[PDB]
Amino acid sequence: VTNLCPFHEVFNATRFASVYAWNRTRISNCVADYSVLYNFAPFFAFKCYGVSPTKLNDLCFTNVYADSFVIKGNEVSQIAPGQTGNIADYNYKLPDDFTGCVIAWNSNKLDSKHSGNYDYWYRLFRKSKLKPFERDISTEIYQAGNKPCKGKGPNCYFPLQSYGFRPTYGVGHQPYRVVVLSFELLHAPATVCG
Amino acid sequence: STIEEQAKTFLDKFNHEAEDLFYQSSLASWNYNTNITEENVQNMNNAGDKWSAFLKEQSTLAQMYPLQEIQNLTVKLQLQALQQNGSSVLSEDKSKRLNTILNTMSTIYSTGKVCNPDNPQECLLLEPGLNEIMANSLDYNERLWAWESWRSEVGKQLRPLYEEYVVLKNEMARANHYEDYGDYWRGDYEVNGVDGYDYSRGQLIEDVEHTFEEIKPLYEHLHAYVRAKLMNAYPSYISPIGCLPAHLLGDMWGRFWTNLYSLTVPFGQKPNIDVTDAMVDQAWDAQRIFKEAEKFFVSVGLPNMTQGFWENSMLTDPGNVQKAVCHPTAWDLGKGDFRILMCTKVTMDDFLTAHHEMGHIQYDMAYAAQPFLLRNGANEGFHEAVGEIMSLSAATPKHLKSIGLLSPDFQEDNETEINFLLKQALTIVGTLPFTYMLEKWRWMVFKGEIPKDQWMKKWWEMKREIVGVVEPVPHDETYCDPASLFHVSNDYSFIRYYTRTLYQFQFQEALCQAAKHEGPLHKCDISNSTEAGQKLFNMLRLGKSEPWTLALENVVGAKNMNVRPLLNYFEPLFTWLKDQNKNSFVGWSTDWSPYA
Ligand SMILES: *[C@@H]1O[C@H](CO)[C@@H](O[C@@H]2O[C@H](CO)[C@@H](O[C@@H]3O[C@H](CO[C@H]4O[C@H](CO)[C@@H](O)[C@H](O)[C@@H]4O)[C@@H](O)[C@H](O[C@H]4O[C@H](CO)[C@@H](O)[C@H](O)[C@@H]4O)[C@@H]3O)[C@H](O)[C@H]2NC(C)=O)[C@H](O)[C@H]1NC(C)=O
Ligand SMILES: *[C@@H]1O[C@H](CO)[C@@H](O[C@@H]2O[C@H](CO)[C@@H](O[C@@H]3O[C@H](CO)[C@@H](O)[C@H](O)[C@@H]3O)[C@H](O)[C@H]2NC(C)=O)[C@H](O)[C@H]1NC(C)=O
Ligand SMILES: *[C@@H]1O[C@H](CO)[C@@H](O[C@@H]2O[C@H](CO)[C@@H](O)[C@H](O)[C@H]2NC(C)=O)[C@H](O)[C@H]1NC(C)=O
Ligand SMILES: *[C@@H]1O[C@H](CO)[C@@H](O[C@@H]2O[C@H](CO)[C@@H](O)[C@H](O)[C@H]2NC(C)=O)[C@H](O)[C@H]1NC(C)=O
Ligand SMILES: *[C@@H]1O[C@H](CO)[C@@H](O)[C@H](O)[C@H]1NC(C)=O
Ligand SMILES: *[C@@H]1O[C@H](CO)[C@@H](O)[C@H](O)[C@H]1NC(C)=O
Ligand SMILES: *[C@@H]1O[C@H](CO)[C@@H](O)[C@H](O)[C@H]1NC(C)=O
Ligand SMILES: *[C@@H]1O[C@H](CO)[C@@H](O)[C@H](O)[C@H]1NC(C)=O
Repeated sequence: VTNLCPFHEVFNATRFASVYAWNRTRISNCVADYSVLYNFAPFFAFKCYGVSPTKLNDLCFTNVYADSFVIKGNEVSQIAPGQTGNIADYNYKLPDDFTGCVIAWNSNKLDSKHSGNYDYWYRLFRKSKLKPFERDISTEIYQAGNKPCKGKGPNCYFPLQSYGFRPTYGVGHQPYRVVVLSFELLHAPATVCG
Repeated sequence: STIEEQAKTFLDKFNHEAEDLFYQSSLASWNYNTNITEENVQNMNNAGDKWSAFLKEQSTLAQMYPLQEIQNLTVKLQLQALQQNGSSVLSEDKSKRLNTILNTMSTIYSTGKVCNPDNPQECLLLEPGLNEIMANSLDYNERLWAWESWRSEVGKQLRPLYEEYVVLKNEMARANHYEDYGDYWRGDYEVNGVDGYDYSRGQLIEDVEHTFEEIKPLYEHLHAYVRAKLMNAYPSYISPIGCLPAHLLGDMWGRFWTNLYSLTVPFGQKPNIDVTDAMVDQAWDAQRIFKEAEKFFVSVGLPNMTQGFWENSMLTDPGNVQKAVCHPTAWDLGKGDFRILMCTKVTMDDFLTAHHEMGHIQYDMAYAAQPFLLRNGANEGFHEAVGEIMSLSAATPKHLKSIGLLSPDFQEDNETEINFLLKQALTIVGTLPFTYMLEKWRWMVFKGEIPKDQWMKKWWEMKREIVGVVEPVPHDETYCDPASLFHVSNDYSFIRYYTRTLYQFQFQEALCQAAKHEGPLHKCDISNSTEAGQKLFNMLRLGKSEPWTLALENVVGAKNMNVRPLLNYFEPLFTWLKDQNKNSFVGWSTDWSPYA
């Protein structure tokens, strides 16, 4: 036991990222221990699809990707393979044969302001659905009419719509922090387990 | 691409913006209501102005999509609601004049007071002392003086204001496509575009009249009974066959006959069902009352309250410098926020009021999934009936015995049931003719069939015709009697109560039948049954998406109002009243007048 994979940086990072511009991390060439995840607060959802949660230390991989963002409480069910919805097909799409685990826990105390937290945005309009593991950052005036826009106005909207968080909101609208781990095989030495 | 999608995108954006703005406004209003300070008033005014302006510009933008190219039958309702409730057509000067008139009327009504004769030091107000004097004082002259003084002091000032107000309202309504402002109110029940469920504005009036024709006997019998009892109280003044004087109805206007229970009790020897002493002995408090109400609501299968409800709601009077209004209200601030405001005492009335408010809260919580513009009751009467049936079913001896407040040795018989039925009838049955007459007169004056110089005349004629009440002192056209009422002066519709009074009984009979209860209807409890709760929840979750006729058919299997459940409920009292009125004349003659 020499090198420990950093799981104290993905989790416990003060501020996360907007869902429409989610963050990606690469973990490799270290001994990964999954017992540190259970040291946190109870999780709203702990679902593992491709592998059993208990047998995570018996098989291992070559690369592990950690994706983190913040969404509403009732949109957690949309982070799953074969799901349809706004946030599912416009911001973050998962393949049907996805193998990994999804973590989500309440973060009301850290991501709420009395005046309002307007520092989280999500995409509301798009011309076409998103391919799996694709991101879109360009912000152009979305057109919904035959006439060209040439500026924001009627029938032409700003694609991004902002959240607003207050501590007095009920559960189901309060912020939730989500971490998605991914595993894969490829023709290369694994070197990531322990 | 097409008009429908262009409208759908706009609706999608409006749905997310309006929720945040409405939440800000509601939070400001709540913060002011629970805590009265000048800064709270300023914040409330700012939030209201922002919300009104935003609705104005959104309604202005909504005109781009014509309504004849949409067949989805759900987007159309949202667009129609936006256009209806955000449009302005009058000129700026006329709008300013109307706002000034409304504010002047509200201020005059709120600050109205009467000063004691030969004692200018003390001037009585309406809420603190006038209502108490009307309810409790047994002096004929004192009651007559208070009635006449209030009518003169709040009617003479508001008559020209009401004339200008009705002229402006008729002008605004005719500016729109409606015939007049009364049509504008009656349009709330209009349903179009669905086969087998269409409802026109002109139908409603007929329905109302028909229902009244089916309820005239019972009421008049009750009226006769009360008259006899009042003849036993004041022997000289009341004519044997004349109409009752207006100032002896137990309140200012005669809306309710509840205050007459003490004088007209059928059997005073029998003990009354009271649980205040039992609650005091068992050391109850507000939290226990609300927990019991929550348990009752759980017993039918409906979901119970959230943590935020308990943490944020206030259930006791703060006291000290903290001043707040103690009128019980149910707040739906949005974004999953529900609260109740009520200054609670350890009394049976508060025990029932807790259930009444939790019913409203449950109905608000039911349709949270619907779009923003459809999160409302089917019409203006469904919400009231849904709130009232819960209090209807929670005041039965069986429920109290199950809870444990009532002694198990208590038993029911003839006189207890008769007293309970008369107590309920003095509150429910009495207000229907008053409400019907007021709405009919207001519709007539909006139509223009009554010229101004005859207004009061016609009004008093109807008082002698329908309600059977005669004025104590003749009044000329200088007075404005109807404007004294709170709803009349503050521009509120007055037909929701009439529809609620029937919807509640229809719902109660349907739910009791679903629970397979046996026996008299007035002794029915649905605490443990789940089929009734399931049917009620199925109705509640709809929201405004479906027409009210379809929801009523889904619940009770009928497409219109019916008075049969009410008569079935009140039949045991009706038979006793018919038996008792054998030696008393039934009916009144309008020719008799107290002032010769
Ligand atoms: C479209 O625009 C219209 C305005 O034209 C909006 O209509 C309002 O709708 C609401 C909800 O239906 C109405 O609210 C109701 O007001 C009644 C009037 O009460 C007055 O008097 C009491 C004192 O007696 C005051 O406390 C109160 O503040 C009012 O000044 C209330 O009596 C009603 O309360 C009922 O429900 C509560 C629970 O919510 C129960 O606890 C009560 O016991 C009671 O059963 C109710 O609050 C409001 O009056 C309407 N406005 C007008 C001008 O009529 C629409 O909302 C809007 N549509 C939108 C925005 O979509
Ligand atoms: C009138 O327009 C409304 C608004 O679009 C239509 O409601 C829509 O109905 C479809 C099909 O029932 C809904 O699609 C569903 O989406 C969920 C994901 O949210 C998915 O899991 C389901 O399998 C289904 O595909 C759609 O959400 C719904 N729209 C809204 C805003 O709720 C309605 O069908 C239209 N009616 C007519 C007669 O055209
Ligand atoms: C009731 O309202 C008053 C004023 O509207 C509140 O007093 C303010 O409280 C905030 C935070 O507590 C202070 O920042 C302000 O300076 C106070 N204003 C004044 C004029 O003193 C009061 O806190 C409210 N009551 C409660 C229980 O919150
Ligand atoms: C609904 O269910 C409750 C729960 O069993 C019943 O409450 C019982 O009531 C009887 C009196 O009839 C008491 O002797 C029991 O102790 C109560 N049990 C509990 C657990 O509180 C209630 O009676 C039922 N409703 C009706 C109408 O019978
Ligand atoms: C992150 O962890 C550090 C130390 O482990 C702690 O001091 C800090 O409060 C944590 N912050 C959050 C948001 O969990
Ligand atoms: C994304 O992750 C990188 C790598 O840790 C970090 O430097 C950056 O601050 C993150 N950005 C956001 C918006 O979280
Ligand atoms: C009622 O509230 C309690 C909390 O005291 C909760 O445990 C219970 O699940 C709620 N009822 C239902 C039907 O969920
Ligand atoms: C009183 O109850 C008895 C029960 O035997 C019944 O015969 C009688 O008609 C009742 N009388 C009244 C006035 O309710």
